[PDB]
Amino acid sequence: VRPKVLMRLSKTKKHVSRAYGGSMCAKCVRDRIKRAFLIEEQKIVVKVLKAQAQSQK
Amino acid sequence: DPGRGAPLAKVVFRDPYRFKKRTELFIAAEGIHTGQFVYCGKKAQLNIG
Amino acid sequence: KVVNPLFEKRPKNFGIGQDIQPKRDLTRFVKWPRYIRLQRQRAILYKRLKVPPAINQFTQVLDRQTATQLLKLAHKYRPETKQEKKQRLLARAEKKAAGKGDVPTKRPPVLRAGVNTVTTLVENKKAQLVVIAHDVDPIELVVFLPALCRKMGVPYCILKGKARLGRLVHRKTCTTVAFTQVNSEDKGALAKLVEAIRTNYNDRYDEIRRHWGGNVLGPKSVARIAKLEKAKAKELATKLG
Amino acid sequence: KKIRTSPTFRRPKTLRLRRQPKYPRKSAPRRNKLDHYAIIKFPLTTESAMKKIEDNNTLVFIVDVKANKHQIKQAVKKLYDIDVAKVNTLIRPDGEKKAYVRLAPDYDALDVANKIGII
RNA sequence: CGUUGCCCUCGGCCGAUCGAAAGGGAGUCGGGUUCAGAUCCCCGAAUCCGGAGUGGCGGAGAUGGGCGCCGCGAGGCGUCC
RNA sequence: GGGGGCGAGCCCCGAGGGGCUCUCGCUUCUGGCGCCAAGCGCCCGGCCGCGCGCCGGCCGGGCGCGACCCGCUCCGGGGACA
Ligand SMILES: [Mg+2]
Ligand SMILES: [Mg+2]
Repeated sequence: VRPKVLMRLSKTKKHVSRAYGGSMCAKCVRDRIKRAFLIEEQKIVVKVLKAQAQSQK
Repeated sequence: DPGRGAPLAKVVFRDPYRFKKRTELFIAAEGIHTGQFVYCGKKAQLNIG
Repeated sequence: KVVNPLFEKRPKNFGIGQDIQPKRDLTRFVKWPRYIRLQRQRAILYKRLKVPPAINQFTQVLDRQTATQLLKLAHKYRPETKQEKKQRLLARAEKKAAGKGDVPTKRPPVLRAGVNTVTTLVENKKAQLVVIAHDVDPIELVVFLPALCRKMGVPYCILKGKARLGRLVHRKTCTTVAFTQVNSEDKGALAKLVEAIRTNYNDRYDEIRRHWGGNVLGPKSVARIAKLEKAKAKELATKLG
Repeated sequence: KKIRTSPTFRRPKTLRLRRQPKYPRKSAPRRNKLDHYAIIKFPLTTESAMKKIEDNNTLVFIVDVKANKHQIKQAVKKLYDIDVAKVNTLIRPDGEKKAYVRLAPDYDALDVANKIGII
């Protein structure tokens, strides 16, 4: 509906019950999640490998 | 970009002083694609774009 | 125990491309208003440019201990304020028709103030000491004055602050000051001061005349030259010697 | 020891005072010249107006062109100790602002018309 | 509780302003009515925007669960989240 | 200019360490996140309990480091020629 109508509408009509509800598609959320997680794990792994390299040297 | 042979690229950085995502319009080097990372500065690596 | 398990560290790595930089002080890189920027880089020209000696001599100001002695001595001879002036007149008006009115009594000695009073009583050798402010705004007013004083043999000095010189008298600023006479009790202190001043200014005026003095470079420029000289030094010093 | 966080130097917000005028410029305030009387010039007694009065429960006035509907409403109320439902102005091709005034249903239009003079 | 005065605290913008009765731009429709007016008057159905303080009212927030007593039982109180 | 130190080149070294020189100011596998401070340190106002209260608790604040020090042109590029 035309944007200035949204003003009238109830919250539920304007969004959806999810993280990034009504701003982003479901597909690209669940990728974000697992990207964010799989990225963070590799940072932790690299941090561990760095710490092992410090202990070695 | 009208009246320009070349294509441009909207390239988004993060402003390193305010929490804010600045954006630029580079001239697209050939071989650029979307969802690529573009690195830039003195300690930038020598690849395209 | 008084150490909650939850309380962590969470340290921020202010690297490059890492966590956004902290709000550090930028006073050095501020874009200043044109007035500020101007008044700042005026002082830079006076350092950078080859300043001629008649203007330079106003850098050689009086030292701290001496200055506080001088201003102590003047405190005796601060000229009459308002109200005091009225009381001097009012008392005289009352005494004329009451209990014998002489008229002139005997007036005490005081400071003399602005350049024009001073120069007429350096020409005339009436002054014993001349205090000059270092920071008169269009210098010309006081440029000749130190050359003049030394010609008439009048002890002269350059105090800091045209303001603090002007606070002796009760005005905003004053260019100059001079003692024509001093009371017998305080005469010896003035005489002590006078000799100490003239050794530092009048009795080395030839050196003051010769002494040019700006021509200093920026520290950023200087540092580069010294680094270049250290490169030239290490090119031919550690090799042979 | 108060540091510049930002490289800008905006102007500092100074105190600025209210007026405390040593004398008033104009001696006394201008008396209003758009009163309950000056606002309502006279009633139309035109065939069309009379039909509007009898049937629709209105009155038809020529009004001063500077008037709001709010001012007209207040005026009519004051003059004819009446109460208005709604005011509905237009401007005649002539220069006189006409105002159809719908009177509230408790009151009749014919009765007030007889009171003011027109019929 | 408002209203204002001062003190601190925070604040990028981006150019004052003008520029469209065809661009953008919330929300009104059916019937009736005049010599000449009607999405504008009357009747009837609606609707948007702004206000709504003291909040005008309901409803949501929210009325669980535990333990301890007393009560045949429905339940009542005490106390814990 | 110093700090910092994972380290590399050199110098010293007593193998603990120190100095000079480099190096960073620490981020490159993914179309994520990333501000308004955690942490430590030192102070104070009120309230409560021990009572010696800069002892302990409850509530509420302030400053320092964190985020080195000093400086004279904001940074570059030209330039006594344009
Ligand atoms: Mg929905
Ligand atoms: Mg316009």
